Formats: sequence, structure tokens, C-alpha cells
Amino acid sequence: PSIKLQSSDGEIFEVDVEIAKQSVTIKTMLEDPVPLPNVNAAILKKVIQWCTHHKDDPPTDDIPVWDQEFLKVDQGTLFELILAANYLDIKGLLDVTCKTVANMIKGKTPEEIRKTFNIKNDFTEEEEAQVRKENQWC
Amino acid sequence: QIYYSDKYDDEEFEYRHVMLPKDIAKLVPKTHLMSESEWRNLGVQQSQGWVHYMIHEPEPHILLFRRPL
Amino acid sequence: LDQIWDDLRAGIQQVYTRQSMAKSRYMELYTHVYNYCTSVGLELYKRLKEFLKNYLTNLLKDGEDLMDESVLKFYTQQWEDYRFSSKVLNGICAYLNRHWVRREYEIYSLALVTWRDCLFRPLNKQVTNAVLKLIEKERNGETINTRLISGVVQSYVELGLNEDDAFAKGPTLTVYKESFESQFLADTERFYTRESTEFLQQNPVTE
Amino acid sequence: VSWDSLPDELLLGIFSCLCLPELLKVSGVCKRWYRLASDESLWQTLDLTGKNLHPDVTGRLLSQGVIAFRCPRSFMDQPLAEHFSPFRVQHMDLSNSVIEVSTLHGILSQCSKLQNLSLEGLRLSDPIVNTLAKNSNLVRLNLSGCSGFSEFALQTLLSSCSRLDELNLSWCFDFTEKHVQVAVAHVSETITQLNLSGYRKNLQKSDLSTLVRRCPNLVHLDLSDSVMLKNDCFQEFFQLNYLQHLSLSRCYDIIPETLLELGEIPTLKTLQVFGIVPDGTLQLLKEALPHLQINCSHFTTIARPTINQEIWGIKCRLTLQ
Repeated sequence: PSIKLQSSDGEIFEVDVEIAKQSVTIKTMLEDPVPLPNVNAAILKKVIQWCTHHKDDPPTDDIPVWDQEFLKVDQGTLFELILAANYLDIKGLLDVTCKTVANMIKGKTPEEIRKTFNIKNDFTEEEEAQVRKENQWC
Repeated sequence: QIYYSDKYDDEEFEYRHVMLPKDIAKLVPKTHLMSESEWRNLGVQQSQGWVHYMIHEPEPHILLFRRPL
Repeated sequence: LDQIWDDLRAGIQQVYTRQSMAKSRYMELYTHVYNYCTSVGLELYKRLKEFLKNYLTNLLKDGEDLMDESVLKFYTQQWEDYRFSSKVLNGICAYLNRHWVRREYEIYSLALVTWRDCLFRPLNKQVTNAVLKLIEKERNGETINTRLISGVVQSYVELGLNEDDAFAKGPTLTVYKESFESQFLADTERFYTRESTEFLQQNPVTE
Repeated sequence: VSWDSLPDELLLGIFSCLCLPELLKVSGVCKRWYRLASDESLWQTLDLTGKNLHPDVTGRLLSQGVIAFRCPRSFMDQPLAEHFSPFRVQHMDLSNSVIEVSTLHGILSQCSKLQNLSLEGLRLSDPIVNTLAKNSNLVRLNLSGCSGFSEFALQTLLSSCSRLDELNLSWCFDFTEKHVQVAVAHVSETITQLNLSGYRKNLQKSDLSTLVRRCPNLVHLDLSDSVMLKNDCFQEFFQLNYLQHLSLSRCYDIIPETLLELGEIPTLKTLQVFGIVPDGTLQLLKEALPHLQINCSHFTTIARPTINQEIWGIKCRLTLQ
């Protein structure tokens, strides 16, 4: 069969039940049209695409290049995609997105990290010396 | 084959190193140190008290023993 | 929080006493629970535990002391509906089981333990006594509605307490052994001891 | 976008993919990330092979909640000045490390859940072993080469330690007949593998008989460089019902061909007898008993964490290459 998923504003996308079965939440739900008010249709379509490409999967660390190119986009949608993958609780997708973010953080200095991630620094100019002191043995 | 060295010492210990041919050399453990039983099973010939006290990374085929005074 | 809590309570009250709600309602509830767990939800757990205990006590107020033959017709149905609805509830509040009850209690097992507190009640000895009274048709009379007994038996087997006993393993038939198997065996022994000699005093041993 | 709005479990899942240098580096970003740099799930398994370090550094790291602490051949030659809480370490490797007696005493006076220990090559003393008496859960232990302690200390340690599975009390260079006597007298009853080599002029047939009559579960055994073990000791091992790997290497008082009789013990698998067997006669012994393995492995295994960077089958995740 199939199921009609409705996003936060009505973009009902019909998807095979055997594809939506990837989302553990929806799996345990079809155990016993639906709105998912935490996901906008834009991200939802990408989620559907990822599930479809992975629909018959067996079920560092060699990020599959399909996902890699699927991940070749900026901050904002990466943030939103990770949040949506959590909210639907699909294992591998969150795994690979987490790994991608990890590797993109790899190497850069605290200043670059703070700038790119738009993190408000705090408790500085007297304590960074101390925390650096906590890191000599590196 | 098993080549020995003289004794050189400071005021507290007396040392010695030993060079081994290839066949015995390719058996030395890279992980833990040894004990007198172990290197006698290898084939060293020396006294009681000698202790195998470190491994030199660039050349594994050289053993270093020391013993107190 | 609080504004979430009232609607969550309304939905949960809906899921017990089931009227086959629609998946839109359940996504509303699940989104509520997920939203609260991102801002680490101990107090919500306390609310759930309290509500379950309260509702179960309210139910036990009725149905207490129906004396037999309905305490089954009552108990089996109540246990069935409670188990099913509790499974649904475990479905709803499933974000807890993955990210806060990993630091210790899963909602399903909590519901089982609370129903166990509904077992350690007059609903324990009366039920077993009535079941034994029913099996007392060992003599004759096909009144032993097998579905009126399998329900209770499976309920006992399931209710083998599991709240951090060790972890999910398998058949925990402690409760079955210590609260129903014993009386069954003893009464079987007694009944056979009686009727055996009763027949024996009247007939050639061949029969 | 405000990535500080991320929830803590997501942040931890992210951080569970890094390497120790970067994990340290990110800790200096903002106070929340500083908290999350140390959450007792990132610090499961540490590794500091050969790295020099400092007592306060290792104390802080252990207090963070380490389980498997692998620090072989590292140098800790500075005094510990700070106090802590009882640690949570379960496997500790310290083989051959150059450490101070006071520092080691201070460190061990906090760990109590030690499931597996190593102290090869080090030097101990009475306060150290008295504190070590508390570890009532030691599956393994390893005290090779250590030296300095006393008989009362040894007996108290062995009495308190009950579940001791394997023991390697080898090669210590200050022991006495009193030491070995009280050892075998108070050894626990579950010893699966045990080593007592080296103690040439202190191992006696009476003490070996005491051992074989008290403990019935020896599976691996060695008594190398023992110069007073005769064939009566032979029949002693014949009472052992699980000896699979014996090694009496360089035991001089044993005449080579009585080794044939060893093949007659049923459950034997290997016999390392280096030193006594003249060459060529090894083939004679093989023909006499061909159901064994003679001189097929030089190296011991009795409570050695590493024989393969994995300590005791555990994997260390936070490392430094």
C-alpha cells in the first residue's frame, strides 16, 4: 500500500508504506493523511529522496558518496535536516549527518569554529588562558 | 651470532646491551617488556639480576639489560 | 511544561477507554512530548506515574468484590484493554525511552508494574479462587470457557515483574509459579485423592 | 541559524565521533561546550601509551570517569598534590612505567572497583599493598618483578582478595622461603592460572604439595628456574585434573625422560621445558609422547594485558595515535 504524509503546510506527498517504514516513528505508528508539524515540505522531500535511495539497504567510516553529494549544501538546511532526522528517528540518516558535521568541524581553530557556527562566546579574556592550561599535555 | 657488549655503569646500576641475529630478532615482542625466564627461553646466556628495562624503537633487535650494585 | 501537560492528559484519557482515535491526534501528542524534551524530562515521568496510579485506583474502586465468575469476566477484559492501550501509550511517549530513560523505567514496563499494584489487591486471591472453582468442572460440564481462563493465565505469565530485575530477558514466570501454579497443584492433589478412593470403594479395580 | 539551540543528546552524539586532540580543542569555545566536553560517556576508554604526563592531569582525567586506563611505559616522576573522589576505573595497565612510590600510593588509594590490574616491573611497599587489600573484586593480578613488600602484607592481600582468577607472582628479587610459604598457604581457591618462576632456592616440594592439595583448578602453570623440583613433584601434578599447559623450563633436578610420563597426564596440551632437553633428544621426546606440543611458544600469558593495542580485548577510543 502507501501513505499520504502532510507537511507543516499541506504538501501531501504520497509515499509507499515500505519506504515510510524506515521512519521508526511512522513504523510503530502504522502498527496501530497525517500532519508532521515539525517538518516543512522542503526538507521532507529530501528526506523522502534519501529513504528511496536507501529503500532496499541491507540493514572516517566511509560516508557513502551518494549521501555526501546529497549533503553538499550550506548550514541552515543541514541544521534543519539533522533536526528532522532526529524528530523522525531514522538511524542511518542521522548517523551520516552527524559524521558530516563532525568532519567539517575537524581541524579548524576555536575562532573559526565560533565564527562559522555563530556561537556567542562567553567567559573569556581571563579563563581561556586557564582552559588552555588544562591542555598542555596534548 | 648472539653478540654481547661490555659493562658500562653509573654509580647506581650496571648496564649491558645485546645484539641478536635476524631469526631470533624477529621474535621479540613489540608490546610488553620481558622477564629473565623469557629471554633465557630466547637464548641469552648471563647471570641472575639482569633486567630488561626498555626497547629502542628504531632498532628492535637490540636488548638492554641493567642490574643493581 | 504545563500548557503541554493539559492537552497531553486529555489525549491520554482518550487513548484509555479506546475509541479508535485518528493519527492526527497522535502526531499532535507525539509532537508535544518531543517538543518538551528539547529546551531532561523527569517531572513529566513523575506526572505519568502519578496519573497511571490514580486511574488504576479509580478503576479498582469499581469491580472490587464481584465474588467470582464475573471477576473473571471483569478482570480479563480490563487487563486486555489496559494492555493494548498501554502499548499505544508506550508508542506515543517513545522519545523518552531513547534519551532520558537511558540514564536510570520504560513507559510500557511502568504500566505493567502499576497493573501489578492492581494485582496485589483483592483482585489477586479472588481471581485465582474463581479460576479454580471453574476448573472444578474436571468432573463434567463443558462450562469451562477456555478463553475465560487463558486470559488470566497469560496475564499472570506476562506480569512477571521486570522493573530493573536484570533487563529484558524472556519468560519471567515467577508470579505464575508462586501465585497460581501452587494452588492448582495442591487442589488437584486433593480432588484426586478424594474421588479416587470414593470410586475405589465401589467397583472392581479394572474400571 | 543558532546552533547553540542544539539539544544536549544531539551535541553528545556529534562529539562521539572526534579524536582526543580536537575534543580537547573544542572545549575552549563556550561554557556549555566546556561542560559537554566531559560527560562521562566520551571518556569511556583512554589511551596514553608512552606519553609523559603529570599526577594532577591523570587524576583529573581518571576522576572524569575512565573505565579502561592504558598507560604503559609512561613516566610520572612528579608528586601528586591534589585529592579526589574514589575512582571508577575497572581495568588498569601500568606495566614498566617509571612512577614514584608516594604518587602510586596516592593514586591507588582511590580506586576500588578494579576488575583487572597490572603492575609489572614496578616497585611496591607495605602501604601500597595495604591499600590494595580493599579491591575485593580482582579477577586478575600481575606483580612480576616487583619488590620491597613484606610477608604480613602479602598474606593480608591474598586473604582479602578472594575471587583472584589468575596470578603471576613471578621473578621478584627479594623474596624468601617465608614469602613463598605464606603465599601458597593463603592463595585463594579459584586460581585458574598461576606463575611462580624464579624462586629457585625457595620453592620446595612441601610448598608445591601444599599448593596442589589446596587449589584443584590449575589450568596453566609454570615453575621455571626451580632447582629443587623432582619427579615426586611430577606425581603431584598428576593430581591436577585441568593442567593443560605446564612449563618446567630449566628445572634441573628433573631427568629428561621422566618428562615422557608427563604425556600420561590426560588433559595436557603443551609442555615448555627449555634448558634441560639436550638438542636432538627433542625428537626422542616427541616420539615418546607425540600427543603434545613441546617448545612451541616462548612467551607467557598469565595476566598480561597485551599480546594489538587492545587491552584485555577492550578497545581504547580516546587515543593519541
